[PDB]
Amino acid sequence: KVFERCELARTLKRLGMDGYRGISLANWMCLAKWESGYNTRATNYNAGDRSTDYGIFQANSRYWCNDGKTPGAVNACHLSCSALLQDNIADAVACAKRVVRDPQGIRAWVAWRNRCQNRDVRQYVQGCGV
Repeated sequence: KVFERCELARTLKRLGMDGYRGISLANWMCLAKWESGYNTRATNYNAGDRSTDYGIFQANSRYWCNDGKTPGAVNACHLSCSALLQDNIADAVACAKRVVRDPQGIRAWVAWRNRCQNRDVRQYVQGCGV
């Protein structure tokens, strides 16, 4: 499923992402936009290390979910990577919450540093009623 901007913003708020571990909703919106373009079925193969990024938040199969074909991988979210490809993003959200519980926080995603950090991210939630 490809979420519309405000539709996603309201969903994330309902799932308790606003201010989770100090991360504003606008930051989560900016992260999802640059990771998958709000596409829940987004998958990305990283030929260099044999891992694949799954879902709206592009969780890497080497650390977050299990796809069985990634060498020396862990499954910190304790989920099959298939779970991160559902139209329902509850699991993808629980896993993203898990990621930011580590010291790096929102920085765990390099895309966030490049496209969101130190920027005016208000535009992502403006007019959504969140």
